[PDB]
Amino acid sequence: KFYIREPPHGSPDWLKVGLTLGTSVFLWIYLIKQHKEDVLEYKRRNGLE
Amino acid sequence: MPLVYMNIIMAFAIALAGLLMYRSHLMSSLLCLEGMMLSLFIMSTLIILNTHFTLANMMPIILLVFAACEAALGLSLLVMVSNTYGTDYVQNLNLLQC
Amino acid sequence: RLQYGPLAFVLGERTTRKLTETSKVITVDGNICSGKGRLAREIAEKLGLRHFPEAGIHYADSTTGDGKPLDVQLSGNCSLEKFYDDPKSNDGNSYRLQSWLYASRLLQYADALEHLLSTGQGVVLERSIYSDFVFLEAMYRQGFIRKQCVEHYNEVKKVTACEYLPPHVVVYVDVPVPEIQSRIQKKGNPHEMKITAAYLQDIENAYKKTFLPEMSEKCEVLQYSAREAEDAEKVVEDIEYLKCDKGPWPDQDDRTFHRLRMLVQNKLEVLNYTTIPVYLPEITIGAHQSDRVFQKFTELPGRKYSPGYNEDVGDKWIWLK
Amino acid sequence: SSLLDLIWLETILPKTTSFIQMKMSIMVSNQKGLIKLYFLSFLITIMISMTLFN
Amino acid sequence: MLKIIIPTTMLLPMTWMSKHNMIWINATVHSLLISLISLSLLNQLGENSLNFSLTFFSDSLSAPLLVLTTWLLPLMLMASQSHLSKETTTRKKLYITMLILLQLFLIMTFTATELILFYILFEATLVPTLIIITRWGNQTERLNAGLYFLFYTLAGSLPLLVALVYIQNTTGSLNFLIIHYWSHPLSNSWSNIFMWLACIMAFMVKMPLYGLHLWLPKAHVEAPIAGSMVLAAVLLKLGGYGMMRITTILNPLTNYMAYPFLMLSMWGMIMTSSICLRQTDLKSLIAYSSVSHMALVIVAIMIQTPWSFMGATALMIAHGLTSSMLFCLANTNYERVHSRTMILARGLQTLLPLMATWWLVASLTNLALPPSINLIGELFIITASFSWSNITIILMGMNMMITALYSLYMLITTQRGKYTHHINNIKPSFTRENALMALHILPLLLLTLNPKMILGPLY
Amino acid sequence: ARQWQPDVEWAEQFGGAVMYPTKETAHWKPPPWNDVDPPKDTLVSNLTLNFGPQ
Amino acid sequence: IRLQEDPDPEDENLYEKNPDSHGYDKDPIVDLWNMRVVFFFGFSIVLVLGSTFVAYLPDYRMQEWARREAERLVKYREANGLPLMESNCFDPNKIQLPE
Amino acid sequence: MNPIIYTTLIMTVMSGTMLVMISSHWLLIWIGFEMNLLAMIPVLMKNFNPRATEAATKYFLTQATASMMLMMAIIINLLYSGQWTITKMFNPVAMTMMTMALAMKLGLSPFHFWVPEVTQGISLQAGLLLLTWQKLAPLSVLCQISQSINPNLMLTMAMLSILIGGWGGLNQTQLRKIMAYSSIAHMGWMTAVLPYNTTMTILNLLIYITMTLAMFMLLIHSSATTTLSLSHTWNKMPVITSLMMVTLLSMGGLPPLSGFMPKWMIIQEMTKNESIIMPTLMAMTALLNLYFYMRLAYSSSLTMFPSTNNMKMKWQFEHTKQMKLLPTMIVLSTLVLPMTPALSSLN
Ligand SMILES: CCCCCCCCCCCCCCCCCC(=O)OC[C@H](COP(=O)(O)OCCN)OC(=O)CCCCCCCCCCCCCCCCC
Ligand SMILES: Nc1ncnc2c1ncn2[C@@H]1O[C@H](COP(=O)(O)OP(=O)(O)O)[C@@H](O)[C@H]1O
Repeated sequence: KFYIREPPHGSPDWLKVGLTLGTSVFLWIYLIKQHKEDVLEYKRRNGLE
Repeated sequence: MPLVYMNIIMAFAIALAGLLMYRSHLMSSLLCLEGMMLSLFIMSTLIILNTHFTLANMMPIILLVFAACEAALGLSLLVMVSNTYGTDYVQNLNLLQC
Repeated sequence: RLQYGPLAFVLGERTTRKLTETSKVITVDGNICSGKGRLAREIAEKLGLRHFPEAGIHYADSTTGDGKPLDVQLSGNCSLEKFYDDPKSNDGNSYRLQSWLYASRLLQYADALEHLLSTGQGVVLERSIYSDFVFLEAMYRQGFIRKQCVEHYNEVKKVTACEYLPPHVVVYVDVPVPEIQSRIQKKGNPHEMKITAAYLQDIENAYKKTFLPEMSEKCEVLQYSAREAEDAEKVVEDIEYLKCDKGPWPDQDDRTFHRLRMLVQNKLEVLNYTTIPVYLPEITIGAHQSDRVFQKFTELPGRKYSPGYNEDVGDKWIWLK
Repeated sequence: SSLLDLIWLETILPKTTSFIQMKMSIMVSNQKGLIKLYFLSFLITIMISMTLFN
Repeated sequence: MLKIIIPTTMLLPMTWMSKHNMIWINATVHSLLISLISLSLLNQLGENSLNFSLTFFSDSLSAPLLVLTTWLLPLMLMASQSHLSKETTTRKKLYITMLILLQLFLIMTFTATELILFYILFEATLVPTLIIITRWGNQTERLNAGLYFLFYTLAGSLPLLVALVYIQNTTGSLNFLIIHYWSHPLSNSWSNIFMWLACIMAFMVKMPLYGLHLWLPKAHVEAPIAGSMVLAAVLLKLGGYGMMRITTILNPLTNYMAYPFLMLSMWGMIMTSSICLRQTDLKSLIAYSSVSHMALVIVAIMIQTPWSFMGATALMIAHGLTSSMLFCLANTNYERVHSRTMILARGLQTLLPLMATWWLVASLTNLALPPSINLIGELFIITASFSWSNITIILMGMNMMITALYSLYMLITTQRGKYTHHINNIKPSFTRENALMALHILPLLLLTLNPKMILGPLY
Repeated sequence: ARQWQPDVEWAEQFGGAVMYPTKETAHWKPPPWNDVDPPKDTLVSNLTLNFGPQ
Repeated sequence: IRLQEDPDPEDENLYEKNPDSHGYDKDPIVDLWNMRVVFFFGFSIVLVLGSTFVAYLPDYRMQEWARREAERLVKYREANGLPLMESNCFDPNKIQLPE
Repeated sequence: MNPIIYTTLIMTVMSGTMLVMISSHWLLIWIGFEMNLLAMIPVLMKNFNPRATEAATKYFLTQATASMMLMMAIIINLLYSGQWTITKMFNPVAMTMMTMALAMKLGLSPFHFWVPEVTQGISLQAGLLLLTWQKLAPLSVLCQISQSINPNLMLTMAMLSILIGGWGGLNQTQLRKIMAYSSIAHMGWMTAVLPYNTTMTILNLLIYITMTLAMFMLLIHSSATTTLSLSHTWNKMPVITSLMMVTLLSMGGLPPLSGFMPKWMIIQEMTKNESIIMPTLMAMTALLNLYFYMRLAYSSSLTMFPSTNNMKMKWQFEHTKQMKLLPTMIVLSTLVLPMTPALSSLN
């Protein structure tokens, strides 16, 4: 212990850390799925594949 | 247009010129502001009654409602200014400059 | 919630509900080298209140980082011993010390109010910002400071102390000047032994003629001599049997208490007007000296980053914090 | 160096323009903050916009 | 061009992530490597330009300017590390960051293929320069100097922006290749006159043109050594490059509209040389020499013949190198005595021999001494102006005489004579300073050996 | 031997009510630090009434 | 005085602490290695290698190509009695003048 | 003021603006204006002092007059067409009344004085909300009625706005007055491009809102309301001054910063319609705005002004409240020039 008073950010807010990581992962997987669906729909509509 | 609309528009213009030309009191300016909405009410109801726009007859009432909302706002600001300075003179509202 | 603010207020945390009617602010005052410190200790321990020793230099050091004080060059840039030795210095040390002490007293008062409002426990300060001006008048009437210094002090005191609730109880310990000098000689500290008699008389005149008449109108004022101050039991009994309803504390509500607690929990807004661009030669510091001292302060061990993010003092999980 | 560089080439382009802008800024920003005055100005502007803009 | 653009954008994180004592070493080493890589752009074609992509292209006019910029960065680093010893690590890194940003903007400016992208970049070069001047300058006048520099350049360049968007709306494209192939004659009308004026005046202020030049002494005197080096070596060449680029679409109106600018340039060349004759400040003397040489380049571009364009390019490169060297030498003297007055320190030849040699070589190149590229460019410009008219030779001869006079006067005042008695803090020259002067001077002589590399596309 | 930095003269140049003062603007004063002007000593002037004798 | 300002520091001399100083850095090792890298890279690599690279750059300007083409054209034209320099750049048959 | 009352008043201001921006009826548009003003007055008067009271009084007087003129224009338009839908107005006199009323609401010259006066009177949060939101609503109305705007009147008011903003900002020293005159100039630019491309008007509005939010939040963070108060920030948090410097450079329109994009696109669009004199004058007059931005930047970041002695205690303490979206606003206001072709998405 160094600080006379406990710092507000003494230990990581694990709830916030988990929410942040989960939100990032969810957004990334959603973006990947959305891109795949967009490519498939574009190819189907243009009659390419 | 008949002369009646001319008279109502002239009255509105007179009330508008009254508001833009302060003399000493803020209360007189508020009275001029209330007269403008009276002229607007009269003009709108004259127009609506003449063309038999039946559903528009509720418009002048909403006009009156927001008229007196503005009058309430002005009276509140006037009492705060009077509490601060002792009089409702517009000359005392000079702390802020352009 | 999890931190006081508008969300906590709309949730329903109310200062009046928190208080227990025994939450009082008591400030002990007296001339130099009196028994006010021991009397404050006794009152705080008997009433169960939290004691706040007189805020000298390095109080801000004690309340931040580690409790250990910092170098004088980095905390205050002023010396009480040097003030005693050469009161009429040519580097403005007297008024630098006075302004720094006023800022420290303001910070301590904010801390005391924050503790009282967040806990409901009363506080006993060994001096307040409402008694600090007596030393300014003593300095001015002895020629130690200038009229410009007095005016700057008055401006800062106005715009800062106008926003805080006055103490509930003001306990003044009246000790005659010759007794003050005798006690100073007995203590044996050379620096305060250099104190002249005219300086001590000016503080007493300021207390008697300005501070006590000014605080008598607000709330209760109790005055004791040396003998009466020695018996703290009667003082605590007198405090416990005070009837008063003419203070601003009864007039306070939950909204005003919320505003006050928001003000006092933010220490930078407390000190906001202590650094106003009034360029007195006493307090103004040049660009180069300011840059050098600020670089040194950042080079201090636990001062480069925020408290939770200093790796050299043993803070882990920084990458996830 | 003196007559042209330090005096007249300074006076023609950068000094005269700066002086004009400073004077215009003083004129614009030197207002007493009176609602009577600038509301009379509003009235004049309304009249001018009504008459001169058709 | 990405093989040169990306390494600079990697100089940025490397500078910010390197240790506190390795910043100068890393920046210098990798700047030199980037310069070596950029040397490969000198291999140009005889028919057309090097079209890398839709965005960047290189020509015989762009390539030497890019090489000069990339070679100039490490020299600025050396001078900066001379005068910024006591700065904090963050401020040193910010200084290097401003230099790196300036180099990146200059590279993209010279390689831009559209006039609008060229405008955006060559206006973006102002921000790092202004920050450098007004932040790390020494004296009080740095603030006024920054204001003058900024507002002169912007007042010049805004009508250029309006004219460029107008030309794009009119013709369909601002691409340099398209506007060269689809160029049409400009009729003699007031609208065309004012379009010509907008473009030319922007670049003339950037040159600078005589009468529009006060910002140059103000900024060059009051900027730090790196700022002075980049301002004279490269930033004055943006105006010449722009004029050599935009005048494709301004014909035949240039034949009639060039008279005021030619007269201004010639007479102001004479006037600024004469001003140099009677200057009490060394930096001001160097700045006015820069004004004279750029006036000569303006004359070349305005007369606009194939022999003048080669002279313009050669003189631009030579002046960049020579002015950078002169500023470095003056800065070393200033670091000795903490003053810019020319007559304060004397006898520096008997106190510092090798620096006297460097002063002699730099002053010899400052005047047109054959076979230096300075003389090559000046001689080509003089010949083209003679074919233009036969009194331009009179004006050019007067200018050459006065140029020799003031260059040798500066050398004699600073170096020869007897040393000032009370100046006893003149320590021996540093290896860093000597290496800086060598790196300024040796490439100039190598260019003299191979002169076809800096004569432009018209060669 | 060190870079020039602004002093109290420069700061006082920048610390007026407005830049480029004139007579009226010099008669003006900078606003208070916390924007709270000191209250004016307005007189309440309570109504005085004779309640009686008639 | 109007400020609490530091006195102007004395000029710091690199030769006092380090007699064999190159003027790059205060630390002797950093200063020596800065000198070594600057000299090596700049002089050796950039100067020598860039100069020889520029000297032996391939003839992409087609100077020698143009000289050989001109030699061939001169030989052919003076062998057949044609003028060495053609009178027109383009073909007047393919050019159509206005009436 | 109670937090619940403050948040419901803010919700009412936003509801009034949204009613203005979604209504297809002139009466409902006027109702939205009235609701916005009524809920906006206490927000100005939140921190009670005579300056705030005077600023709120002047704001109320100006906005009430503008609303009266706007309702008169609506009634006159109804008289000659019998239509309530917000479209091209069918009477030139009604259109001129509407244009002047909306200009008075926006603060366009010569209806500008109230903007610096009110901004100086009210606090930093109140000024931020005022500038941003109260520019947001009338501009939407103008965009809806754009096709009947008198180009001569609109461009005259816009050019007057640019000139007046430049000169006032040149003279001022108070940060809130500087921000007010900056707002006047930017409104001038927007309304100048208004009769040609409402898309360019919206783009300028968005970039101006981003830059103003960043600047006002930096001022709130540093707690500086004057130039000299801002001159001490380098000794407590030097990063804030650097961010403020780059934001000020962006607001002056220097490339490649985000503030160059609106000026560039507006000049291009105006030149497409054979306007050259107006774009050249508008571009040249912005140099005054850049001058007083640069003068403000010299004091804060590029030079070190003298500090005081209690700044040491301020060093010892740390900033508590966290500004929301300040880094995002600072990035968006300086580094979005390469993303320019998104204005087609904005179309
Ligand atoms: C449409 C939504 C817009 C934004 C709404 C939210 C605004 C308030 C929240 C951000 C406040 C400022 C950022 C700093 C926060 C510091 C406090 C902290 O530790 O925050 C942690 C937080 C992650 O916590 P968590 O609750 O998990 O967040 C995701 C939601 N579950 O970490 C963060 O919050 C940091 C990352 C925030 C998200 C990126 C920044 C906003 C911009 C998103 C992209 C859009 C860009 C253009 C914006 C304008 C046009 C729409
Ligand atoms: N405003 C002030 N100016 C100068 N000195 C002060 C000020 N406030 C307190 N001091 C010094 O701090 C010390 C406070 O302790 P004191 O009042 O003597 O109680 P104790 O006898 O318990 O030490 C005194 O020596 C006094 O001189």
